[PDB]
Amino acid sequence: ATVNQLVRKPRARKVAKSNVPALEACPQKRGVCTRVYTTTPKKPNSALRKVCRVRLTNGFEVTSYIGGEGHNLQEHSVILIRGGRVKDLPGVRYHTVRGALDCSGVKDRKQARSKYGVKRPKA
Amino acid sequence: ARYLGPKLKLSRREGTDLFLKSGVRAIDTKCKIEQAPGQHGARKPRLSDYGVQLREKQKVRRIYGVLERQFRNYYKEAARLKGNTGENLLALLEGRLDNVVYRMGFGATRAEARQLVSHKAIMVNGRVVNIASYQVSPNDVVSIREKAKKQSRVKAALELAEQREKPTWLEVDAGKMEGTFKRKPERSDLSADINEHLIVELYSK
Amino acid sequence: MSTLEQKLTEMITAPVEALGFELVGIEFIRGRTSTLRIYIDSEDGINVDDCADVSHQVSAVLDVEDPITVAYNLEVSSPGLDRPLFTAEHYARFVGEEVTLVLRMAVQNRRKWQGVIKAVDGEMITVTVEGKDEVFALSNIQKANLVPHFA
Amino acid sequence: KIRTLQGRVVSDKMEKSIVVAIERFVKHPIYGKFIKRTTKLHVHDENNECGIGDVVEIRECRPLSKTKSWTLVRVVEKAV
Amino acid sequence: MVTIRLARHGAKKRPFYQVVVADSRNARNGRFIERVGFFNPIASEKEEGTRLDLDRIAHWVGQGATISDRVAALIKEVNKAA
Amino acid sequence: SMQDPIADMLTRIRNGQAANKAAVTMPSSKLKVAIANVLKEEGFIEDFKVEGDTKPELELTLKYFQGKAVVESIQRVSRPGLRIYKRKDELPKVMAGLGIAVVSTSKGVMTDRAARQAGLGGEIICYVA
Amino acid sequence: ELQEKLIAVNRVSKTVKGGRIFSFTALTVVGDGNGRVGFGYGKAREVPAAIQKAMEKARRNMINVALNNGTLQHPVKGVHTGSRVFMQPASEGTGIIAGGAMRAVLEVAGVHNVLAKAYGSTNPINVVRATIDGLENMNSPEMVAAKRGKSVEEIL
RNA sequence: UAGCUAGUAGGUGGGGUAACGGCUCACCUAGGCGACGAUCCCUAGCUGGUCUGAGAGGAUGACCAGCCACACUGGAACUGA
RNA sequence: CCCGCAGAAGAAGCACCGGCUAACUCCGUGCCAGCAGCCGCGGUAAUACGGAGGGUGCAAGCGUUAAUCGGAAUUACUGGGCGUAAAGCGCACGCAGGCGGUUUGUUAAGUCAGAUGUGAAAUCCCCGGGCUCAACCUGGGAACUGCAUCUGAUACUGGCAAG
Ligand SMILES: [Mg+2]
Ligand SMILES: [Mg+2]
Ligand SMILES: [Mg+2]
Ligand SMILES: [Mg+2]
Ligand SMILES: [Mg+2]
Ligand SMILES: [Mg+2]
Ligand SMILES: [Mg+2]
Ligand SMILES: [Mg+2]
Ligand SMILES: [Mg+2]
Ligand SMILES: [Mg+2]
Ligand SMILES: [Mg+2]
Ligand SMILES: [Mg+2]
Ligand SMILES: [Mg+2]
Ligand SMILES: [Mg+2]
Ligand SMILES: [Mg+2]
Ligand SMILES: [Mg+2]
Repeated sequence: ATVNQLVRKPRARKVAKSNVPALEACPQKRGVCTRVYTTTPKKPNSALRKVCRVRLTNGFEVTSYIGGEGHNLQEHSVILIRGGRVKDLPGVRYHTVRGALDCSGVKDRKQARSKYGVKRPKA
Repeated sequence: ARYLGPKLKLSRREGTDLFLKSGVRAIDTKCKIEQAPGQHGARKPRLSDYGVQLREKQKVRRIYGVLERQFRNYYKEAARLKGNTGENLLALLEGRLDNVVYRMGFGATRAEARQLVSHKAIMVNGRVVNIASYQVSPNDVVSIREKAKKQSRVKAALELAEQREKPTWLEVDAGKMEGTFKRKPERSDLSADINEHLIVELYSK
Repeated sequence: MSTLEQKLTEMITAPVEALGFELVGIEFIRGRTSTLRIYIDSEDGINVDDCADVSHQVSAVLDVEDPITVAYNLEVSSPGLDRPLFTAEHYARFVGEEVTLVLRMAVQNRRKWQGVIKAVDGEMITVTVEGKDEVFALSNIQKANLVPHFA
Repeated sequence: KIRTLQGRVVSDKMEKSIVVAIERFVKHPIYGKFIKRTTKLHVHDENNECGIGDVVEIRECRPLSKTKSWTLVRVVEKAV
Repeated sequence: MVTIRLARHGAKKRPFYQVVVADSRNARNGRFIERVGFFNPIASEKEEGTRLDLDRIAHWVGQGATISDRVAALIKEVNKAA
Repeated sequence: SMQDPIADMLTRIRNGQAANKAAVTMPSSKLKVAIANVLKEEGFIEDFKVEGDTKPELELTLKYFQGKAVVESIQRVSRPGLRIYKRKDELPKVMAGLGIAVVSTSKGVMTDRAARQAGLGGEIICYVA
Repeated sequence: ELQEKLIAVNRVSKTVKGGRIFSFTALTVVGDGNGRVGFGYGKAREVPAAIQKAMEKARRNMINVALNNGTLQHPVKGVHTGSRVFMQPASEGTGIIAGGAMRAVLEVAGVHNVLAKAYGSTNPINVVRATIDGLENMNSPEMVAAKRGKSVEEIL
């Protein structure tokens, strides 16, 4: 790695392969679920993971975790998706937004409702 | 854009006086100044250096009333100047118009003084001004507009100012309710509880 | 072959049947991940939440009567736009839609083609590939999917 | 005072013109190591009077061909 | 042609004029040749709003530059200003 | 192949002061002498001397203050593999001016301080400390 | 009139025939705020002991650095056990801009204005193993003058 | 992506142009380019700057200013400074 | 912009409180679920899920995602490595290339110094000025690290000559 080697070959740098390819820098994308399904983990861990196969406007079909506590989705349900990766899910790099575009407004939540679209309940 | 909750909770949180009430009474008479607010406010937590830094920043903010974003502006400008940054930071913090009025004892609490500025009661160098964050220059002469020179609050605050230490850099005349910002106050001219070096350290994270 | 998929079918069919739900395809994949995928058919509709209901009940009957001793992973699924058809009856229900299929044999001239169903028989399914009404034995088909196209 | 360059011919296979190669010693932009770079040219060799290697001296002129824009002005060594 | 005119600067409802010279074909705030002063309509005696390097101007109009009537007035002022 | 005499000369001091020798010597050269002379009067050594004619050798009396060599860190900056030149204003400072940077100028070889006194850039040869 | 500061505490294991036996290693520095400082590190069965004994060794080993005015006298780096630490004096009132581990070391010594940065691994014991050495390797404007046999301005 | 090029490289003459010029043509010469990356391929308007960074750099060229390019697609010219 | 009027009268929210990371308990809660930037969390009690109280931060905003740099010395010119962690070609010869002992002369290319031209304006920066402050606008300067040219300097490197 001497200078005379740099002049004959400058230092390179590998590109930043986007962990969220199906977004193409779009902060969100609209999509239609082409399948709905849940998956339990191995014998030791018992849990249910909500997730949909969804075709995007760009043409990609991906997997997006269903935020949970709102489940009104089925084949041909449009939905807006954002790039969020949950641990314990192998291919889920996207989270369905909760609170817009054909997603049920979750039942009343007194805390952190904005992250679910629940409006401030007017007592 | 101004904090409007209870006052003493801050002092009880920052564990010291902040001159948030007129001062006719002692703090303990009005609160548990020795103990933090809230259910768990009695127990003494094991904080961190970072916690120290934050807690000192929130102090000087709260003792002056600058919100966050407006504050670091003062800092980000204070660092740009010459001399000891954290030093001159306080210096310009001592330059806020309201604070000067408060220092001049026209207002018991700074908020009370701030309300005066906001309520168009003070003229710097003969001309009216109503922005509280209006910086001031040496030799400037603030004053009271006659529409308020007869206000009950201004005379009572003047009767409360001499109960506290007469500032040096700025000189007042309570006779006609107008004073002179002669000199830019120095670091020593302020208190000593303030640790400006850690205030810089915080934003320098 | 069939990893005693017969028992898998009965074990899943019972709770699913109890749910008033119809069962369509059972598939298990070992090695890559011992995960089982189930295709269900609810006429009213199939939300994920219901898939959770059946996932719990089937998990329950699966737990006691499971002697395969593979890793315990299995997902519940509802037919995708591209949905596999396993029964002759399934071919019958999709009278006139495109279905892709691949022959089990990898010999040359294998039926790796898609067609549109014209007629449905038990052993033989008529699908139109290259303008020809071909008939296929479903047992000799490795895997087949219907209408991968979204309209 | 006219400007001029002092290169060194590398070819004269063409009628009354030559291919001078200049040599500029330049420091690398980033790596700081000095380097030598050449700039070939197409100089009008009036009279066809330069061999190979013979270091010459040129001068910039109006275009004379698709390529040439340089006139020879002298020879400072004749190709030993 | 080559003229001496006013490019508009400052902000909305608070305009500021840089008196420059430029080919007339160029936009009011496009390129120019030699900024030769400024104009401030809203000076109000707070600060000078008319500084001119009229000799440089004189040099320009001397060699065929023409004058916007506004600055033509402005020039008249500084002469009256003396 | 010894493609640098100066670096060698320096290491001969570093590996010299380290080995705690009383004195070290090199095949001399009109340059090294100039290199020595400046640091010599700069207290970093006691004295040098050169003898011999066909193969003159330079010989240096190393220094130690308190069981510790006076000079302790030596590094040739402008090296054959990569040269270095600095203008007047950008003349470096060694250990905030406690160290010394030996630079050659058209006016010869001297410390960095003397250079920015005369206001002459040049080629930075070594940092001494 | 000293000044102390814990740095880090780890729970280390030790596997015995039956299971293991945890322990606790403390790590701390002690300085006089006047360019004189040492550090200590000692294991124990439980935290206060470790924090106590390690605190005491640091009362020895207190080297005396020749800083000037809460700041160093020249940039300086120090590399120990795979950890590299660059430091350099800073302007007046700049403060102590340094990673966590170093900040205390700089603090208790008496430094007020210093830039700093670590490199490589950031194991706390290593960087202080790598910092105090860097500190003592400073040189007064007369330590040179002495060792160079000159007057102060003769170098300055 | 290793060879590339025959108006190609050069000269002579004529034509042509507001102007120099394979600009064009005749003619002659057989060159010219390339590892200091020719050729090919993908991508892209460029810059002042902008964001970041302690710095060196990295990123970027929205707004504003300079320059270029284009005006359904393709081609051609006319008029005219 | 000013003056007058009435009346506290018309005007506060959003995240978060296991650690990182400032800020904690109660009750459900049952590994059902749900939470999640990572590490992780959940049982008969969970300061990590839900509600509640309390608290922290920020504020006409507050969070999430995206994108870029930074942190990253993680392409290491500044500023990394290669015995075993990834990394010395199986070995050799050798062209191009890179690099080169020592003395003198010469050259002035590199190099350095100086001058001169240029490096648009805006922008950034310093000192001002003006909008009541600020943002904003503006004077002047600095700077634009560049390039070219001229005149010098000769230690260094190169060229030439002679050793
Ligand atoms: Mg605001
Ligand atoms: Mg905490
Ligand atoms: Mg001709
Ligand atoms: Mg002719
Ligand atoms: Mg960096
Ligand atoms: Mg635009
Ligand atoms: Mg015409
Ligand atoms: Mg980097
Ligand atoms: Mg490495
Ligand atoms: Mg090998
Ligand atoms: Mg060999
Ligand atoms: Mg050579
Ligand atoms: Mg040599
Ligand atoms: Mg400019
Ligand atoms: Mg002003
Ligand atoms: Mg020579």
